[PDB]
Formats: sequence, structure tokens, C-alpha cells
Amino acid sequence: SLNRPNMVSVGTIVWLSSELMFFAGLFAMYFTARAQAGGAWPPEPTELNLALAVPVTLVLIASSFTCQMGVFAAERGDVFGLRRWYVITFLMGLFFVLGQGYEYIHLVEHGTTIPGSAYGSVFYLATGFHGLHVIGGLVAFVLLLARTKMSKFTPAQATAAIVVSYYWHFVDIVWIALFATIYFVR
Amino acid sequence: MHIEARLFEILTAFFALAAVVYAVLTAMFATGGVEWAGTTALVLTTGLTLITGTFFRFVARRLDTRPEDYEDAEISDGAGELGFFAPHSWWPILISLSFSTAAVGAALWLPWLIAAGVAFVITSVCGLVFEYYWGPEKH
Amino acid sequence: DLPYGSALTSSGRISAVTEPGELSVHYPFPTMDLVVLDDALKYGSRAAKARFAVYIGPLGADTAATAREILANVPTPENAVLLAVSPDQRAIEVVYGADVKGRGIESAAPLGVSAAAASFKEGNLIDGLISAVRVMSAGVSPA
Amino acid sequence: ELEARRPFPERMGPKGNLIYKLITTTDHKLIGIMYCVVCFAFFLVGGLMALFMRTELAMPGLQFLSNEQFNQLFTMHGTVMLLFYATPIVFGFANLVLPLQIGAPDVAFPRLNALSFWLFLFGALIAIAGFITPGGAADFGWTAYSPLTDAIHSPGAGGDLWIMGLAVGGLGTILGGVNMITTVVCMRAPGMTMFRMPIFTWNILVTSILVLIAFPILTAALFGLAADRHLGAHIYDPANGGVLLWQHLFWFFGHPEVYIIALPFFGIVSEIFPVFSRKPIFGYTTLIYATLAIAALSVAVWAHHMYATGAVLLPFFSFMTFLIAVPTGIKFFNWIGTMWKGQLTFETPMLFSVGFLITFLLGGLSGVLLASPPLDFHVTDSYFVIAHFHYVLFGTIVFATYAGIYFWFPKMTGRLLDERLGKLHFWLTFIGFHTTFLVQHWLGDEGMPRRYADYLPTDGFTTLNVISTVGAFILGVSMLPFVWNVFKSWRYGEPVTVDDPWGYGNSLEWATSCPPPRHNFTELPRIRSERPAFELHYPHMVERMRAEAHV
Amino acid sequence: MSTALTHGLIGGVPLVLFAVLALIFLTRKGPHPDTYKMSDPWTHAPILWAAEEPREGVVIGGGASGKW
Ligand code: HEA
Ligand code: HEA
Ligand SMILES: CC(C)=CCC/C(C)=C/CC/C(C)=C/CC/C(C)=C/CC/C(C)=C/CC/C(C)=C\CC/C(C)=C/CC/C(C)=C/CC/C(C)=C/CC1=C(C)C(=O)c2ccccc2C1=O
Ligand SMILES: CCCCCCCCCCCCCC(=O)O[C@H](COC(=O)CCCCCCCCCCC)COP(=O)(O)O
Ligand SMILES: [Ca+2]
Ligand SMILES: [Cu+2]
Ligand SMILES: [Mg+2]
Repeated sequence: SLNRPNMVSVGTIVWLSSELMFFAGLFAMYFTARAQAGGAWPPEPTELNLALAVPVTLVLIASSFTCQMGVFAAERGDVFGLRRWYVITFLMGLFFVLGQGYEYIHLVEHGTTIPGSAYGSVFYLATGFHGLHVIGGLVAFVLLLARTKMSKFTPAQATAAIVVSYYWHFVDIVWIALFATIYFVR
Repeated sequence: MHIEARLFEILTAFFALAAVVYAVLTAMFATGGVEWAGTTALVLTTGLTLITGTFFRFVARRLDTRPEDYEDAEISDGAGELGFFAPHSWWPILISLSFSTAAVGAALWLPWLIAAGVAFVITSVCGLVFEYYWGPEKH
Repeated sequence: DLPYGSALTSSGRISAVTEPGELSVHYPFPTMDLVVLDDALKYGSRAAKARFAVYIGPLGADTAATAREILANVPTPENAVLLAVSPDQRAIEVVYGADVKGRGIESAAPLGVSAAAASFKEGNLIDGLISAVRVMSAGVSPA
Repeated sequence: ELEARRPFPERMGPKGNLIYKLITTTDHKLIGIMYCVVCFAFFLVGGLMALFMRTELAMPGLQFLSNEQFNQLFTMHGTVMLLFYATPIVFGFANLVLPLQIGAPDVAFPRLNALSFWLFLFGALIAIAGFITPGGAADFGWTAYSPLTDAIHSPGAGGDLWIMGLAVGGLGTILGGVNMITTVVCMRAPGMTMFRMPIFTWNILVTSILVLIAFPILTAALFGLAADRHLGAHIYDPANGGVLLWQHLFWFFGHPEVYIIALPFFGIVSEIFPVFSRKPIFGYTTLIYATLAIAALSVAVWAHHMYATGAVLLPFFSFMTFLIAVPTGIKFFNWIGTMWKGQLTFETPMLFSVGFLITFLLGGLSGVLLASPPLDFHVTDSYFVIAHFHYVLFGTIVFATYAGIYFWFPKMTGRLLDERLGKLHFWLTFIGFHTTFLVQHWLGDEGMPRRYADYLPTDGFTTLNVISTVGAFILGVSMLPFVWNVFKSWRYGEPVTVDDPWGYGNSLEWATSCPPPRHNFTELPRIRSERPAFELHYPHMVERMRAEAHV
Repeated sequence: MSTALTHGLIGGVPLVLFAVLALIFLTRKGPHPDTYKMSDPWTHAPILWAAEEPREGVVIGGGASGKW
């Protein structure tokens, strides 16, 4: 029987709740800069494309499923299923990062930079900090997959997998808020 | 564990009320607009407590009463097996030093120092996480 | 469990209390003198490999053999030397275990007794004690 | 019946007894001790800066100091003695006794607990290291207003080290907060329910919850400012509405910060009062509600720190600031009711805990006046607000801290601090404190603004400045007896061996030895009430305790 | 005003206050009991001090005696 709370999970939950207030600053800056826009909020050089941000968002929304499948495999004692699903998750995350980088290059070429405008500052700051969190998540995947083959698959390793999944479900839920508030509510 | 769950939603109710009051009272008879800076903070302060409250509620519904949650409980009930705690480790100081190096690099804008700091941070975190999992040497 | 604010715990240990601003040791000697005697005992136990002990209290009606049944209370009673002094009745006794035999104690114990008696001509209860311990510890060989 | 003991206990350990188990340590007790030592080491440096800026401000004209030096000096004093001394001492007190109070053998995530300490120390060092540069440290106040802090108006390197040091230091606080929440929630003894743990634990729990809100937004703001200074972004541009973005973001942090360093020191005195009064705590249930109410209120109260602008909704913040002053009154009344009709004895802890009451009341009374915008219209950025926050800070951070130190020194060390050498300390620190801060109300009212390096002879205020300087040097010499006492009463001093040097002890840490073993406990009593050590000792009174409680 | 008076007063008062408060408190008697004289009856409980070195019915042999 199980009759205790997992404290490795409560620790990560409270930390993830605290980390939500970090993005509060970025959201505040965005909404403050948007207010003093006057006319068109995205200025003349800025042209947002939905031809690249939509597929990337869909990929970042398909990673959670695979991640949860890996977690489901973890709870049974399956060490191989976890590895397969986590590798797929890693690849999808890498796709997200490369897509975002490509969009950055495209935007910079047409004259939307950090020192160029007030829009550019907030846009790049918010999306760059999110990218940094994603890279941290990828590093976590690599570290966990490296640890899964050091020793026998004990419940502690399953707990580690579950908490890493928690973290991932926090990088893709904060990107559906940003995508909704940037590309739709302009 | 109901007291823990209640302590968070008690705050959640107040935070939601404060955010809603602030947003409306600023829209009318307040110079400018809706005061996006203060409104943004409170609507995420509520979320901070909401996440923890919901998680605690689910955990409390999952598991039954513990010796800690029992009024007339005996010391003999909790006897058994706690779990694992690290006796000693010298990795934390290395992690702190790595982060300090990265910070000093970022302060004076020395990209090489930043790169070195990031490499050190990754190595130190790897050392910390792979501490009680390394197997014996193979020879 | 007898004194005020004492209780017998589930492990058999005692937990006592003191009044705010009171002491719990209350020896009638200065702290620095206690430090000197402590380090003297500590460094005399080394270099001789036999632990030294000191007794201050009543020696009842025998003053020669009641200082012998109390040697059994010190840790490792064999390979241990004890100096018992009686303030009420002028008496010095030296008692040593069967593991100290032939290590130089026989020719040392009179010297320690003499040092203690000589220093007891004044109110130097603790000064003579340290002198006696120092003289006795310097005669016993580790072997 | 008759055991063998040592004439005096051992003074110190042998060679190589401390050094290695100082960098690899995992024990929470040792971490708390290190907190305390480093915090006091920083306190002395901060006090030296205050002495420097107080000496120059006794006579008109720049005698030995400069404008730049004075600016950097008050910027660094208020930073060091607020973020490098005050915040970490909270976690110092939390690491000493909280696991003992809850009946746990350890905290959750101990390696994280050590990582927090090291983050603290190195962040503090990198922030202070701004004095090594030829330019100097930060010279723009601890508040860091815009656009004074951009690269145009503050192009120094000290100001960047300031930001980066604060950012490094802030991570340890959050890690400590999550650690304390987890420890309280999970690590409890059988029969220790939520409503049976001491008030100190409740205060630390709610303080950690408040930390989890306050600090991340400050980190975000610091990152934004670094982005502006190093990448040439437009975040806090005045044309962009960024002069007041910074103020909102900063004061969302700033006021919860000043409540982070209040509640734990409420809990310390709330623990000390019942012991020396031979009487239980008064209104146990209502105290936790007061704590919860003030903690909840201290989030929607942030703009009372910016009235002199023209861009806040005055009624909202004024009303909330008025409301945040009720449960503090409840706490005061509960303390007075705890002391009422008891057997009072004034040892060193009790003396400091009483001094706290006298100081904090006037501090809070002055604080309530500032909450009305008409009154703050004349008195903001003057020497009256300085008097306010010094009275209100010096009660919780000095008197309560010293009370806790005198209380828990024997518990943690096994030695007793001297008494005739602590009364001198208290009286010096009490006489020398009012002499240096009481006349600043008049200074602020008469038209002396804050952060002034110089004044003219024909200004009127010179005598009121001499008095403050006289008083400040008594606050400098008051530290000598305390440091001497701690240094001399560590190797020597009266052995305890009684595991309760005060008697009538209430909490669970007084049910173990002085000092406690590695794993804190060798046995546990039965938890039935919130006074387990008073249940264990004096069983005869148990029935009385259940009969006289309600009136 | 009167730099001699200012400097001679911001640095003189603390020392006098310290001296007075050190006369008041540090001249009192503490809780440490008075020394035992070898001219009064021994009233304290028995002592039996011992050492802790070497670390970790009884067969014995030998003795001595004394007098003062
Ligand atoms: C948090 C708690 C705290 C503490 C403990 C103190 C301590 C003191 N403070 Fe204050 N102070 C603040 C909180 C505190 N302060 C804050 C939040 C600010 C805002 C900053 C800003 O303006 O930006 C401030 C700023 C401030 C000013 C503003 C100056 C101006 O604007 O013009 C003044 C003016 O007199 C003042 C006075 C004092 C005095 C006389 C002490 C005395 O109690 C200190 C004397 C104590 C000592 C301990 C002296 C020690 C020295 C030795 C014994 C020498 C040896 C040392 C070495 C060898 C290293 N402080
Ligand atoms: C550090 C601890 C601390 C605490 C506890 C407080 C507590 C309070 N503070 Fe704050 N405050 C600071 C630290 C603190 N503060 C600092 C550091 C600054 C300056 C920052 C800077 O700008 O540099 C500051 C500045 C500050 C300002 C801005 C002033 C200005 O910049 O001009 C205001 C304005 O509203 C304020 C109000 C209050 C109020 C109403 C309380 C209340 O918490 C106190 C209430 C207490 C009581 C009321 C007494 C007890 C009550 C009773 C006995 C019942 C009596 C009932 C009635 C009177 C009705 N303080
Ligand atoms: C005798 C003498 C000259 C000594 C001077 C000593 C001295 C006063 C040093 C100050 C150094 C610093 C960091 C100054 C800033 C103030 C400050 C923060 C002080 C330290 C504070 C402190 C104790 C905090 C905690 C410690 C901590 C967290 C770490 C400190 C940061 C560290 C470790 C940095 C220092 C490392 C250092 C000095 C290395 C320089 C060595 C070399 C050869 C660098 C030169 C160099 C250059 C110049 C390149 O351009 C370059 C480009 C691409 C690749 C490489 C390099 C490269 O190596
Ligand atoms: C200081 C923290 C800020 C972090 C925000 C992350 C930025 C995301 C990168 C987006 C690229 C856009 C560049 C652009 O259009 O302008 C470019 C300049 O931007 C940069 O140089 C970005 C470098 C930022 C450093 C990366 C992170 C720092 C590491 C610190 C770790 C502690 C070109 O502009 P320009 O040609 O001058 O008009
Ligand atoms: Ca002057
Ligand atoms: Cu305030
Ligand atoms: Mg102002």
C-alpha cells in the first residue's frame, strides 16, 4: 500500500509554482509597452508569419503526449519504453528550438531587432527566456537518460522521470499562453 | 492532508478578489488605462496558490489519514522506514563557484568567461546528479 | 525522576530542568583551577597509559579499604590509579589496579602522598591535588 | 549511584576537527551556525559604513569625505544590512530549531540546503567586491530608480556587479523557501498535527510562501535592467512608460520583503514570552489567523511607497495600508495577555523581548502616519521616514535576534552566556539607540531631506545632527561586550548537562539534550497539546492545564 | 561649531557611559559558588573525578597512606 505523499513531487510543484512569477515580469513589460503603442502595435517593419509558428506550436503540443506515454511506461517498471518515448520527446523539442531560431534569423533580416524598437525588445526577451527554459528541459532529458543506465531501475528513477515530465508540461503550457497573447491578441 | 490544501485556497480566494477589484477600479476613475503592471502580477499570484492548492487537494483525496494527521496517535505507529538522506557531499560548493564565475562573466560582459561558467555549471550539476548512481570501477 | 522537573523517558534516560539563571554543576572551586586539573589528568593519562582518578569525600570508619571498593566505579578499574583525600579527617589514600604493578607505581605513590600532604598545610585543596597527580603520572611507564 | 565525570568539559576539539566537515557538511545545525557567524561578520561591515557616513554629517562642509563616496556609502550600507544580513538570518534561525520543533531528524533535500548557503555567501561577496574598482560601488541607492540606473546616467562597473550579486544571492532564498515548505508539510512526528506545532513554525511556513512570490519578480526585473545596460534594449525608457514600470515591479517585491524579516522575529518573542511568565501563550488560535491575515494583506499593499508621483490610485493603497495594521494590534494584545497575571522573571532573553515591544510600537505608530497621502505629501524622502523604518527594523532584527541568540545558545552549544555581561550589552544598545534616532523625526519635519551629503551653516539643523552622531558611536561600542561574551563563553562558561536551562520550556527542542545528537532524538514523548515539554515535565499539572484554559 | 568641542564630545561621552555601566553591572557577584576553605566541614556531595584517556569484583594490588 501507498500511504505517503511523494516529497520529490511536492518540492518540484512548489518550485514550478514559484517559477510562474518570473514570467510575470516579462508579461508586465509586454503589456506596458503595448499600451503606449498609439497606432499599429506591430510597427511597419514587423510582419508576423503564421506559416512557421503554427507547425512548431503543434510539435510542442505533441511532445507532452509522448512525454506522458513515457511516464505511463515508467510506472509499470518498463525501462525501455521510457527511453524510447523520452528520445522522441527530445527530438521534438530540438525541432522546436531550431524552428524558433530560424524564425529569429528571418525576423532579424527584415529589420526587427532588440535595439531597433520597443516591440523587438519585449518580443525577443519573452521568447528568448522561454527558449532558455526549453534548453534546460532538454539538458534534463539528457541527464535523466544518462542516469537510467547507471543502475537497476528502482522506484526513485521513476520518481525522477515523473518530476522531469512535470517540468516539461510547464514549458509547453506557458508557450500556449504566449502564442495566444502574441499572434492572436496583437 | 486537508489543512495544507485549505491554507492555499484561503489565500487563492483573497488574491482573486484583490486582482478583480484592482482591475475594475482602475478601468474607470483612474488616469490612463487598466494599469497593466499591477494587474498582471496579481492574476499570477492567484495562479501560484491555485496550482499548489489543487495539487495538495488531489494528493489528500488519494491517500488516507497519516499518523501526522491523527489526533490520538501513538509514537509506535510511525516506527519503520523513513527513506534516503545524503550524509555528505562537496559538490554544492563547486556548483556555487561555477554560478559565481558565470555571474562575474555576465557582469563585466566577458563572453569567454560566460561560456566557461556555463560549462562549469553543467559539469557540477552532472556531478551532483550522478553521485549515488555510479557503479564500481570495471578494471 | 525524583527531583522537581525530572521525568523517566521511554528509553530510560532522565530529563531534568533548572530554574532560570541557576547552575547545574556548582563545584566549590574556580573554573580556571578546574581547567588546570582537567588538563593535568588528561595529559597524565597519556604518557602512562593508565587512567587517573580523584576522589573527595567521606571515608567511613576504615579510611584504608573504603577507598578500595570505590575504585570499582571508575571505567576500566584495572589499569587505573586513584587518589582519595578526606577533608574532615586528614587522610590520603592511593589505590591502584593489578595492571599497574611493576610499572613504577610502588616507588611513586608515597611521593604523591607526600606532595599532597605538604601542600595541604594551607587551604590549597586543589593545588596539592594537581601536584600529587603530576608527580604520580611522571613515574608510571606505558609498558 | 555514583559515576565518574570530568572536572571541566573539553574546551575545543583536536586539530583537523572542523575544517573538512565545513565544506562537505550536511547537518542543518552547523549550517545555521555558519549563517549566524557570516551574518554578524557582514553586520560589522555595514555598521562601519554607517559610522563613516554619520561622522561626516555632524558638521557643515565636506571635512574628509566626498559626494560620490557618500552616495556609494549609503547605497551599500542599506544593501548589506538588508539583503546580506537580515534575510539570511531568518534561514539561520529556521535551520537551528525548526526540525527540532517539528520532531524531524532532518530537512528534505539537505544538499540543496548547503547549496543555498554557498549561493548566499558568494553572491554577497561579488556584490561587495565593487569597492575594489577605481570607480567604486553602486551609488544610486538600494531602490535603484530609473532612468538613473541606465548606462547613460550610471556607466560604472560597480553597478553591474551589484545587479549580478543580487541575482545570484536571490536563488538561495527561493531554494531555502521551497525546502522549508517541504520540510514543514512532510516531516512531522506522529500526533503532531498542523494545529499543535509552535508559532515559530507557522511564521516560517508563511514567510516561505511569501518568499516564493516576492523574489522571482525581482530577478525578472534585474534581468530586464541588465538587458537594457548591456544589449541596448528599450525596456525602461521614459518615452515607453518605463519610469513607472520599474517602480511597480520593484515595490511588488519591496514591501513583502520587509514582511519577510518581520514574522519569524514575531515568532521568536512569541516562543520566549510563555517560558519566562510561567503561563501559556494567550490566544494560540488567533495568532496564526493574525499571521495569515497580515501575510495575505502584504501583497495588495505596494504603492503607498510612491505617493509623490501622480500615477497611483490613492484610496486603494491607503485603505489597504490602514487595514494591514489591525492584526499587529491583535498580536500586541495577545503578547500583553500572555504576560498578564504571571510570575515574571527578567533574564537576558526576556529583557530583549521586552525592549522589542517598546521600540516596535513607536515604529508602527510612525508608520501609520505615512499611510495617509496628505501627510506623506510633506514628509516623503525626509529624515522622518528614516526614523520610521529604523524604529520598526531595529525591534525585529536586533532586539528579537539577540533575544533568540540568548535563548538558544545553550541549546545549540552546551554552554551558558554570561548574565552580568549581557545586561551591560542590552543597556548600552538601548540607551545609545534612542539618542541617535529620536531627533530625526524633528529633522525630517523641519525640512532636512534624506540622502544629503552636505548642508549649509545657516540651515538651522546642526545641534540635532551632533546628538545623532554622539548616539551612533554608542551603538558602535555596544557590540564589544556581546562579541567578547560570545568569544569567551564558547570555550569556557557554565556547563548545562540539564537539557533545559530555563525550565517551564514549552516546545519540543527542550525534550532533547544540549547539544542534540546527530539525528536530533533518542526518544520521543506523546504529543497531545502544543506544550509537549511542559507535558513531559510536571505531569501533575496536566489536568489543571485542561481546566483553566477557557474563561 | 567649536571643532574641538564637537570632536571632544562625540568621542568622550561613549567612554564615560561605558565606564559607568561597567561599574554598575560587572562588579556584581555571579552564580558561581564561593571557594571551599580547608577550615570548615566538607558539606558537598562526593566527587570521583576521572579522565577519558586511554579511550574505551576487580582484581587489584597495592596501596599507600598519608596524614596531615
Ligand atoms: C535593516 C536593518 C538596519 C540596521 C541594523 C541599520 C543600522 C544603522 N543605521 Fe541604517 N538603513 C536601513 C536599515 C538598517 N540600518 C535601510 C533599509 C536604509 C536605506 C538605504 C538608502 O538610503 O538607500 C538605511 C540608511 C541609513 C541612513 C541614511 C543616510 C542618508 O540618507 O543621508 C542613516 C543616517 O544616519 C542610517 C543610520 C544607522 C545607524 C547609526 C546604525 C547603527 O545601528 C549601526 C552601528 C553598528 C555597528 C555594528 C558599528 C560597527 C563597527 C565596528 C565595531 C568597527 C570594526 C569593523 C571592522 C574591522 C570591519 N541608516
Ligand atoms: C522592515 C520592516 C517593516 C515593517 C514591519 C513595516 C511596516 C509598515 N509600513 Fe513600512 N517601510 C519599511 C519597512 C517596514 N515597514 C522600509 C525599509 C521602508 C523604506 C523603503 C524606502 O523607501 O527606502 C518603508 C516605507 C513605508 C512607506 C512609504 C513611506 C515613504 O516612502 O515615504 C509606508 C507608507 O505607507 C509604510 C507603511 C507601513 C505600515 C502602515 C506598516 C505596518 O506594518 C505597521 C503597523 C504597526 C502598528 C499599527 C502598531 C501596532 C498596532 C496597535 C498597537 C493597534 C493600534 C491601532 C491603531 C493605531 C488604529 N512604510
Ligand atoms: C597580483 C594580481 C595582478 C592579482 C589581482 C587580484 C584581483 C584583485 C583579482 C580580481 C578579479 C576580479 C574577478 C575582479 C572583480 C571583483 C570581484 C568580483 C572579485 C572577487 C569576488 C569574490 C571573491 C567572489 C567569489 C569568487 C568567485 C565566485 C569567482 C571569481 C570570478 C573568477 C573566478 C574570475 C577570475 C579568473 C581570472 C582572474 C582569470 C584571468 C586569467 C586569464 C589568462 C584571462 C585572460 C583572457 C583574456 C584577457 C581574453 O581576452 C580571453 C579571450 C578568450 C579566451 C580566453 C581569454 C583569457 O583567458
Ligand atoms: C541579459 C539577458 C537577456 C536574455 C535575452 C535572450 C535573447 C535571445 C536572443 C535573440 C536574438 C536577437 C538578436 C537581435 O535581433 O539583436 C542582435 C543583438 O542581440 C544580441 O547580441 C543578443 C545576445 C544576447 C546574449 C544571449 C544570452 C546571454 C547569456 C547570459 C546568461 C547568464 C543584433 O542587433 P543589431 O544588429 O545590433 O541591431
Ligand atoms: Ca561635514
Ligand atoms: Cu511599506
Ligand atoms: Mg519618493
